[PDB]
Amino acid sequence: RTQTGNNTTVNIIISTVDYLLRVQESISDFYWYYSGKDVIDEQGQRNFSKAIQVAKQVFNTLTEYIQGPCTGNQQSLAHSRLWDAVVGFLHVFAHMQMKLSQDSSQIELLKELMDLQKDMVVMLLSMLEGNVVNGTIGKQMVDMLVESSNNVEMILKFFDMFLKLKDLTSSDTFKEYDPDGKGVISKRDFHKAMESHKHYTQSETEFLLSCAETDENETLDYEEFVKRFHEPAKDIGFNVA
Repeated sequence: RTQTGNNTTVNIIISTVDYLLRVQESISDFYWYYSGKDVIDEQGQRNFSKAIQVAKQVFNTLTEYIQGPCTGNQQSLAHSRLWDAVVGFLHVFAHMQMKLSQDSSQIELLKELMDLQKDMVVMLLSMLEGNVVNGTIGKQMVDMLVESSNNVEMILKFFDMFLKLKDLTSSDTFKEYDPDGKGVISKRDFHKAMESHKHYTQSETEFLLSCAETDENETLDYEEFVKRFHEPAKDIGFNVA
């Protein structure tokens, strides 16, 4: 951050947060290109991976910059343009989380995007390490959340829709639809169970039905459907809470 003895000092800690926003402004644009189109092609899926991998590293370097109480580095990212990239990734994490979930071809891309979010939220926790009551970092991070209050809402709804799925899956009202331990049961039976559960609204019901992949017999494994989505939710939503 500050080269003490040198004649000239270059802030690598702020030059690093400058590349993160330049990457973010190239990932949001590449998302906006693909938002209208229904399917993410192979060459547009190979470029999201190759950019999320870079972003996950820029977030790991940034969190290693600040892990351990380093009040010079923690008070330096709080007066930079980090909040403008953290707010911009939250807009991408709130839309491609819903768009990629519906499709079944883009599963690995969703997993990679669901790890970039984790490494960003573990970065956001290192900003509040050694936090104080009424602190500048907390005040500036609350302002970011207020600014992105809609994207965080539509992420928290997505997490809540999947964190309650495990209770329904483990409930006996589902075991009566699926008496044997086969682990697979029909979409019609899923829709009966979700309507009988009465905690999931109609809209959430067709959304979760659409996010379910069908075979020729319309029976998907509910032991992997609740593993592909609940585990990412159980992982990130804890750090968000």
